[PDB]
Amino acid sequence: DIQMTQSPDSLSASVGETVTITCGASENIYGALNWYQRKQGKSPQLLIYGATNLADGMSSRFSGSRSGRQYSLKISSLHPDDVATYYCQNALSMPYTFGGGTNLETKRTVAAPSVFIFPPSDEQLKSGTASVVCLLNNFYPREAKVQWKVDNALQSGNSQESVTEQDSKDSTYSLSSTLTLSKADYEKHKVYACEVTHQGLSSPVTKSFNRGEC
Amino acid sequence: QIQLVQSGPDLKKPGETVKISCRTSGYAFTNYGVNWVKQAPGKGLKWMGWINTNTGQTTYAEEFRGRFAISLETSASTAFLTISNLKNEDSATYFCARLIYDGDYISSDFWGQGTTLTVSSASTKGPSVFPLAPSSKSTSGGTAALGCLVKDYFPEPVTVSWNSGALTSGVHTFPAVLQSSGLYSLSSVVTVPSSSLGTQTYICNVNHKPSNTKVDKKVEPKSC
Amino acid sequence: EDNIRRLRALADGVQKV
Ligand SMILES: [N+]
Repeated sequence: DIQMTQSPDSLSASVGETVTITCGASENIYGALNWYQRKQGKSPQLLIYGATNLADGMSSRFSGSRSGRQYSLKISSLHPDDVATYYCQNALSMPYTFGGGTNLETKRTVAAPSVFIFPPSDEQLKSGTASVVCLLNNFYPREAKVQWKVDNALQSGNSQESVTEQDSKDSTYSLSSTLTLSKADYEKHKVYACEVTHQGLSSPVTKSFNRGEC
Repeated sequence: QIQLVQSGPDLKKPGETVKISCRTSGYAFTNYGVNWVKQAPGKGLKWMGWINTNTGQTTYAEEFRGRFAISLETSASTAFLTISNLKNEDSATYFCARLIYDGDYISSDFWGQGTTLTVSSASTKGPSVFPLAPSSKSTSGGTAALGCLVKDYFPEPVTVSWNSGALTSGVHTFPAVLQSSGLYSLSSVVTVPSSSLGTQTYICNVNHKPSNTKVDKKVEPKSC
Repeated sequence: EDNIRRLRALADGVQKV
């Protein structure tokens, strides 16, 4: 079977910049090579067929080339909506094996998160649990430190983070941190706070509320 | 319009059998091949196999030759992937794609939406949906954030939409994370105009098909 | 190279449109 070697695994570039992804076939595959683009939460889409041919309804900023057993996907000018995983595929003989894929991300200027906080709902509290949620919206770069403090006591072990994939329009991320307490523990304290540390912030930001008001 | 619509997500126990369907439309079914692609979580695309929709000839990658069968219901323009004696490693999202060959080049030009299969001993659990209410603490001038917390479910996936799809801008639905309990949890948030609060109704529509759990949670402002 | 491509496709039983 033909083995496809894609390079690099992940790739970051500024808007307007030209980007190149390569694929090496273990043997000559005679120009029968496809590229697929996979945007987050969507199905793969045919991007290039026959090594160099642009698929229907895809941007002319994408092109393909070949050099011996080396196949290249090129983006003449990167746009934010190009963020995606790209796959090459042997399309000569079955099995039509894929390369390992390449994650393309955008570089952009630093952007400070907007910080919001949500107290647990009454509905949840009735069930015996309290989830507090801290939302960091639209920031860059992805790296962010979020810390919880209950009555100014730093928390550990009782929170979980999730971060979105890079946004296809402004190239930012968002992050949710969820702090989970028993209803009992929740009601023994007043001030709930998340402290955010980030490149776009000159000093760490605190978003907090008082239980009993919330 | 060309469409490939796959059957919904499913939870199966090891050793069982699953049949995934791919209902096609908008073209002459028997003039184009159908092939199947597997994507396990945190892994790439893996080509599984192909069927000739005219002759019924099939071909599989080595890894899938044993427990995997592609079949047809030609009268219904449908193709099936059947997986026997399921293993935990079969947990993945499966795609069918149309295989076109124009006399020069071969490719998958149209894809189904994917089918997420989980293989597990554990029984399904439906999510609890709680509002993330907008307040002074989720407001920034003319924008306010609000959302839904979708907690404690298994397995993946869960679909979340707002106002039955009418609201898409400003929406962030976060990746599910595993909790210590072995259950997933996620949140979906949306930023909206602060002046709309108390006037525009906001409802997140949550669907967990493996447990047949459908919830429409109205999210309203809170005092903070 | 269309020569080899067409042969490989033929060999595999691929449907040509
Ligand atoms: N992917």
